Order: sequence, then C-alpha cells, then structure tokens
Amino acid sequence: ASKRALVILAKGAEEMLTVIPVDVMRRAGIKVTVAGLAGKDPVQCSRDVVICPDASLEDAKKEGPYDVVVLPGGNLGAQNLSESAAVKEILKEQENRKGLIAAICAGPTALLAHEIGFGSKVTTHPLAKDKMMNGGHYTYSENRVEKDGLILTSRGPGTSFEFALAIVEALNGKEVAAQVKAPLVLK
Amino acid sequence: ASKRALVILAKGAEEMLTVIPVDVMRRAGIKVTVAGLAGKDPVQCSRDVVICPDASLEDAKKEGPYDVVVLPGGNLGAQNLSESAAVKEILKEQENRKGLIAAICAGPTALLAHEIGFGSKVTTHPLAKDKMMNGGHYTYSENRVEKDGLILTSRGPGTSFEFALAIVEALNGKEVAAQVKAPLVLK
Repeated sequence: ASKRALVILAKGAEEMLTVIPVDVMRRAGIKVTVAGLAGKDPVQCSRDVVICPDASLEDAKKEGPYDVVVLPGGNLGAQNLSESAAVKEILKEQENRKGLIAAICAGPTALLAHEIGFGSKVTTHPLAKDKMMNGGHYTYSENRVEKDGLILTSRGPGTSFEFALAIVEALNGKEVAAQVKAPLVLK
Repeated sequence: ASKRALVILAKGAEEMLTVIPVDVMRRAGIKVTVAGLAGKDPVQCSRDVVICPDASLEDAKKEGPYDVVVLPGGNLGAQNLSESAAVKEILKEQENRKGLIAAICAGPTALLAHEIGFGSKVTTHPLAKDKMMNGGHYTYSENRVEKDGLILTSRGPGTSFEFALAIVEALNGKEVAAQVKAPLVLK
C-alpha cells in the first residue's frame, strides 16, 4: 500500500513550491493528487507558470483521506487557501484524524487562518513571520525545515527539496528519502 | 530594455528543471517565453505535472532572437529536443549569433545531437555523462554549474537554483543575481 498526498493548488501559488514537492513525492512512490482549489481549470501561479491540476479539490476530497495534505506558498496562493471554507474543512479533518499537514514559505499562514496546529513550533519564509506570529499561537523557528509532530513547515524555494524529503521521510522512512535524494544532485 | 529567454518545453521534460529556471529568470525581470515543442497544447512532464506553454515553438521563434535559449532536462524531454529539426535550427542560429545557450541535467545531450558547442567544457547529470561524451566532443566537468563562454550547463534538480542564477548573472549581472538569490532562502 502506497502513501497518498493531497497538494492544494490555488491561483498565485509559488510554482517552485508546488512542483518540487509534487515531483519529489512522486519519485518516492507516493500517490500525489494535485487538486485545484477553484475547480479543474488550469492555475496561474505567482510567476505565471500555468499548471493543470489532476482534479478539483471537491473531487479529490471525496477520494481521501490522505497521509499528508501539502500547502504550497506564494502570498496570493496562501491567501486563497486561507479564505477557503473547503480548505478549512480538509485541514480540520486531517488534524482530527492525526494526519500530517505540511506547509512551506507563506503556506503556513493558512494554518493560522484555519486555527490549525496552535502550540506547534513552525517556520515560514522570513517575510511571513510577522503574519504567522500574530497572536503568539505558534513558537517560531529559523530551522530550514521544522517538524513538530504532525505539523511540518519550511521556509522558501531554497528549502523546498529539504521540505519534500522530510515529507518522504515521514511517510516512507529515512532509507527511501536517502534513495530519492541521491539522484537529485543536492549539495 | 529587458533581456529575453526562450525555454523549450517538450513532453517528458523534468518539471523542476523547467519551472525553477522560468521562475528565477522572471524574478530577475527577464522576459521568459515557455515554448511548447509540439504546439500550444499542455505538456505532460516526467513526473506528470502538466504545464501549459505560453506559445508554440513555431510562434515563439518568430518573436526572437533571445538572449538565452534554455533546454530543461528529463531524459525523454531531452530526446524529444534532440529529435527536433526546429530545435536544431534555433540552436544553430543562437550559436551563429553568439547568443547564450543554457542546458541542465540530460538537457545538454541535445547539444550533442545538434552538434552545438563542440570543444566546450560541459557538465550533465552523472547518469547522462556517457551519452554526452560519446565521441569526445566536449570536455567533462563535475562542477555544479559549468560555463565555457556561451555554453552554460548544470547537473540536476539540486543544482537548478545555481543554474538559473548563473543565467541571471550572465544576462543581468552579479548584483541582480545576488538580489534575486536572497529571498530564495538558499543554504
């Protein structure tokens, strides 16, 4: 039985922060669904790369649950995630079933919006710290990847391989993560 | 006047090796055209991410010339690039006008196919070395990014930020590259 991941893709998402985790998780043999927040239609990312989702979020939700829910960053993408009642429901249910939630760069600010994981240690992009920390509901970290139990966060494009491999390690173990890492030519 | 880049996107291209350079070049203010080898239609990448190109290669060619032509990797994508007469023509013309050509991972093997840049120092993904070196037409390097004049090559997903920033430096200078790099959270 393979592990499954839901990646929620909204307009204005950071395309690197979307594609690196999708690709690395697929290299790990995880079954990844790229779900469009707004529907099935192509999604215009922050730097104008246009990605076609595998399914709408509505449809993907019916095929869950997932071993991880992944929230890419990009400020406008994170805002769209934060404003969505559907994302609220998915994240609450994932938290309620003790499933992993992974968010990168401004992505973790959607956890704040939906009151997910309060009391956890988290990181974000440096420019998203103040937003994430409004109210003091989390403890901030400058680690490149932070994992406090079932809340896994990371900082930016340059930490996205580390983030993705941390998801792989959490789901499939350290040995699979190491095997996936070697062909990537990381430093 | 901004610099312009042509990124040639074929079926089976490595989506990280496509998106990271597109995004980082756009962050640098380069005008990037993602051109579909096969036409305007969406492109299925190696790990099944589907990207919609900005234009067909046929149309993009008419809007050149470009300050850089970028060839992503992915073995099947590189093979498609290598089999295309249109790519041959674009690369020969770029070489003839003394314009930069940048290729990452198996991407440089399309330079071999089209007899581009012989006598240059190059790198590739480790698994693409033997293919690239057939005939001894290039000198191999293990540097993460190699630039021998107007032929710029790199090794893999984990070197793609370095590759993209090397393109930025070549076109827009070291200071712009440094400014684009800082918000990425590189190690």
